[PDB]
Amino acid sequence: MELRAYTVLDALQPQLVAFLQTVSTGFMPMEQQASVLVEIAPGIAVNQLTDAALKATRCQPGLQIVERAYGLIEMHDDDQGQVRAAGDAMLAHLGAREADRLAPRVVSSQIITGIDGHQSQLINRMRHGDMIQAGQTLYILEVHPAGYAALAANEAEKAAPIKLLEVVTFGAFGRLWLGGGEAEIAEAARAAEGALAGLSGRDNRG
Amino acid sequence: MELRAYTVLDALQPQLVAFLQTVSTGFMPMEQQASVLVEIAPGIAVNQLTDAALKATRCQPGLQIVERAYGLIEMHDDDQGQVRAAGDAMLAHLGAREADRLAPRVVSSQIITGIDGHQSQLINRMRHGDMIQAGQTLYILEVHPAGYAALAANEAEKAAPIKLLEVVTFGAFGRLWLGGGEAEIAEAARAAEGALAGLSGRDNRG
Amino acid sequence: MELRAYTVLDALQPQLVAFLQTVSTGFMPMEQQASVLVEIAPGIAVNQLTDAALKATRCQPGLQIVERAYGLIEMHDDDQGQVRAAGDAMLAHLGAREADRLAPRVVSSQIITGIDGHQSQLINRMRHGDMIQAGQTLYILEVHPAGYAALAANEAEKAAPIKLLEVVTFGAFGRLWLGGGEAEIAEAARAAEGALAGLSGRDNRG
Amino acid sequence: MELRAYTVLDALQPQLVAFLQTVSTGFMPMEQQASVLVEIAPGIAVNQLTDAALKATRCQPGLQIVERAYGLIEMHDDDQGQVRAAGDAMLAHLGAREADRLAPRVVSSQIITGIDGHQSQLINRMRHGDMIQAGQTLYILEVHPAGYAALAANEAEKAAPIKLLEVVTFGAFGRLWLGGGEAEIAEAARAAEGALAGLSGRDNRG
Amino acid sequence: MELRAYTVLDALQPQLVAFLQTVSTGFMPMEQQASVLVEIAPGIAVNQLTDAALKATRCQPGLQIVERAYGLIEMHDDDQGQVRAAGDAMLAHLGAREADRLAPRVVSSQIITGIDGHQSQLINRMRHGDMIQAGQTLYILEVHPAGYAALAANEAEKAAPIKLLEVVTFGAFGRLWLGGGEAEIAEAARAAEGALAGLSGRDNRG
Amino acid sequence: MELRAYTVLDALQPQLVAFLQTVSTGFMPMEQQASVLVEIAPGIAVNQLTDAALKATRCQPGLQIVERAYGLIEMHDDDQGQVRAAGDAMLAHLGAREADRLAPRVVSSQIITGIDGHQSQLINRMRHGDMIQAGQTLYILEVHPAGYAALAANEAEKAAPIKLLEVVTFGAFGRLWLGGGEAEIAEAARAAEGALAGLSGRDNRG
Repeated sequence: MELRAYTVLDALQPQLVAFLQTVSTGFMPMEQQASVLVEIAPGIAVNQLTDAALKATRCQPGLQIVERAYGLIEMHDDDQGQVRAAGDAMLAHLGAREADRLAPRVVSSQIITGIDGHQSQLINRMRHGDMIQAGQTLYILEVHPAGYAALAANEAEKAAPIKLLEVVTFGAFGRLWLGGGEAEIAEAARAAEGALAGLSGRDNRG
Repeated sequence: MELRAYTVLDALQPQLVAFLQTVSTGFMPMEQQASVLVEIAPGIAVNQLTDAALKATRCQPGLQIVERAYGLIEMHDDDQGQVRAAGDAMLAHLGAREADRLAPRVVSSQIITGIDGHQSQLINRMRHGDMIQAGQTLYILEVHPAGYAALAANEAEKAAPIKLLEVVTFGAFGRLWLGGGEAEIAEAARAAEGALAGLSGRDNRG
Repeated sequence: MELRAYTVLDALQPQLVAFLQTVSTGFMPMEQQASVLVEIAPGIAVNQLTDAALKATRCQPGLQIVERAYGLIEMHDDDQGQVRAAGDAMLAHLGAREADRLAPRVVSSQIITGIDGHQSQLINRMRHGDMIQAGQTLYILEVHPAGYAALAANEAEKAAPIKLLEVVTFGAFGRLWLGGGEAEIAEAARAAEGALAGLSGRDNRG
Repeated sequence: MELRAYTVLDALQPQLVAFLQTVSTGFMPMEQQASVLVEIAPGIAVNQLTDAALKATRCQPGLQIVERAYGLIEMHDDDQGQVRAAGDAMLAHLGAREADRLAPRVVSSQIITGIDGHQSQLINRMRHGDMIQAGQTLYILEVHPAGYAALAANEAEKAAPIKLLEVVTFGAFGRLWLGGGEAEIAEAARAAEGALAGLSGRDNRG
Repeated sequence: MELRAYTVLDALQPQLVAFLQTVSTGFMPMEQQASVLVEIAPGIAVNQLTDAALKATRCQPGLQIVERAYGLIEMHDDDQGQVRAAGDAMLAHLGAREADRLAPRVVSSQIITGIDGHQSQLINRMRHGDMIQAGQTLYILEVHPAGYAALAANEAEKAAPIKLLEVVTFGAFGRLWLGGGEAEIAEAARAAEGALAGLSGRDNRG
Repeated sequence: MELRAYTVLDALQPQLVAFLQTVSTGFMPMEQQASVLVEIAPGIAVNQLTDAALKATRCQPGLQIVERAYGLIEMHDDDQGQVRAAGDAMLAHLGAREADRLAPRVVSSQIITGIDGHQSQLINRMRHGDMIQAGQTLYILEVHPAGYAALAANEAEKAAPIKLLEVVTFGAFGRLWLGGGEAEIAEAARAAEGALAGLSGRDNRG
């Protein structure tokens, strides 16, 4: 098993919670809960980590995804101590440490101001979070590995009042779409990429 | 055969446009366009109305729904005069005047303040518009016939800064879910209900 | 309890077979097979009919639908005699004769020539059969009860080279959409309507 | 306005829990939790009941369904007393006592032994619970109103080792499909029907 | 950003239009409009191209896809001058020229005559375009990169009267399924592969 | 064309049949039929194999999948002689022999005893076969190439009374989830991996 991504979110922000409540297949997170996300290869082996975390802690799983190649587990609890114990149990099962994850790589990042009404339509049709209106500012981010998109979303939301349009935290690449005012989006993007730049991990230049 | 609902929306507001862009099966509406919605029985006969409107005007259809019993067509254009011409062409084909529609009946209307986070989750999972967060105020409206829900949504959005969560404008009953601050929701609800109460039509008692 | 619709189709035509192969949940029909369709209330009791037919004949079920109120079973075989035997076994279990079905009621029937390209789009998005192009002729039919729509489709296809766009043979109402040239559609519509008008049954007024 | 169905399930059995975990849109139930289900008209007004229950108790909602006409809410908790308190809060908001519900009506009930492999296929394609194999015994039940189907499922599972194939507890009618051995299904069916026949309520004739 | 595919379609043919009207998520194309398709890596960055094209021209976007790795944008207009200006704006944003695209590679190509009725069933179940019947001829094509499948479909349709069954113009590989008569399919395949062979671009031998 | 996987299943076991009846897009298999599965690259070329098998034998196709990169065909018949003739026809078309397939590789394999109720929920939500309950034992297997998962499932089911929860026999990797008692799962896993270890084929160490 290879550790691809590992992140602890100290407190889930309300828009990310509402988004996860929309798309998650397990037990629903609630506002301000702590969360840990672990992405590994091979995919189906993530079930071993879920079992390790559940037998060790009272965390509940919100997301478990076995996709084309990779596997992702998200677990949450009111108490950060429980979420960190769950992460510890999963890392122990892997024989790994936190820094054995891949360092996040920003593949693509752009702020698009004054979006055309035809492009807001395309985003609205695709997204599962909030809607966007013509003339607002759009932030798009693509990251590798995918598991770091949730951290980027949560840190964006902490930093400025923006709208979470879509976050995809599994796949070959992770993706984030935000909408809002120009100044607010610039601050949110600053915070999201700053959070990713500060993480330890294996070289991942692609 | 029967005209159930007829409404002209003078200018589509941005959240209702974003919602319609998400759920519509035809040609996408844009902000501030005019729109006309016509609901009839029997369902498949709405195709006759669509043909009449398209041959007479430049309007484009956003929604055509043939559901269990009823049929709904929505047409839009930049020009209110084109939209009223489309509506008039459809009324003419049906053999009706606007006042032969059913008068809207408010089946249920309620404001729920300070929603619990578990109910926020339920709404987020169901809706196709914006998301709602714990502690916000929810407005819920059920109307008969269903085709009046869009007018209610548009007039609510004009009146106050609220979030459009979900609007269902076809079926046995039409339904509207809005979210936001308490004072804003109270104003939006007054505007929605006032719009429905001012419409002429045939007596439509439960 | 009630026999709503009963039809034996002597030979399934190729476009109707291709459509049924697209939407059916059971065992796929093939070209020129015979078929029997039975619609009853209450819905779940159609399972009793299916069991009776399967224990008595070699027929295979293509469709079994238990919808809001009603239940539909379609069975097919290379041999018309097996299919009539299956239908007879189902009628016997129900306690009925063929003529205890509801006589078909044409709710609406219309030919629309020279369809606008915007209406072609609406039909293409909705349908599960062939596509339609701008300027072609559309036939739309609504029948009650719904289970007679398949007979209408099959007889239409026998009579003229048309395109089967959509046929809905369960629900509160049955619906048929055909496309093609004007003369061809006129002949297909005559054949569909004539097939329904020739069927015995209980008076079924609106 | 109307109370249609009201049931308290003292302890959710493991197959019904696994089924609800598959289809529910809210917070997942767990084995042996208590549950209360309330079905009303009009549909959207179920949101008022959900709010009343959440503000009064610790119960969590598993299902909230606003369908064509009706609304259903299911709430659960480890403690039967919390669940009865939630039900009482909802009855109070509605203005009702438990006995103002509609008495359950068995629309259809049948055991089909030795199912044909073609019918096993049809059931497997439709269901969301366990699978059924050729030659097993099938129990089918249709009840009115729909909200009583869950009680029937839970009591069936308590009484005998059977397989829960499908339970539909909202709509115009509620439906239950069970599979297993002949003697086991006979005992489960007796328990389901006995549970429904023992409930007080308003006369509910067809 | 890497330019993978670039194609200008001078006039969209009616079956391809009907297909795109079925599957597209944006603004619907119409018969005989011009279209430009651009496929790039990384996926989410296609939003930058969409914005560039929309701010420069009056083209409307029919398809915007962000898939596992790649991104695709399609834009159309009545006037080829607008579509070519949109392509120019997108290429300018990329710092690229048309010949910086990958040359198309035919991965697999086959004509299958007299298809068996069991194989026409499989195709009918999968496809989103027209249906196929037993005994007709099938053309299957797989191309790399995927973005060239639309050009192949449009040129096929120009060349001979065939049926467009399915075209997949994004992914790791693009795919095309056509049905019809043997002579017509042979001509359509000739035209489709001839169009791909004539395009400039980077060596792409795989 | 490259032969990736080739397996003949002498007799399909009842749970695998019920699963295939749930997910298959072609002609439904029945209990104890023989089956052959062939996986190749490139994807769309699997249509050539389907045509070869159908023109040579009376087998019927249950599954035909053209996924991101690969193609899979499954064909079945009551008589193993017909299924082996179909496999022979497909291998002859490829110019291949059975041992030209990739040898199966077990990527990941684990037995998880006493599963937590939160993890049984996650499995129940994901799966298409039988349900799993809290405290049961889970077997998870990931294999490469994907086409060998069906053989593993069938051999597991022969070996011990277990529950087939999910089997994914196409993709980059094949996956199998089983549930049941600890001793039964250990025997089923033994049989599944033993079957894969005994197959000839090209070196496939990954």
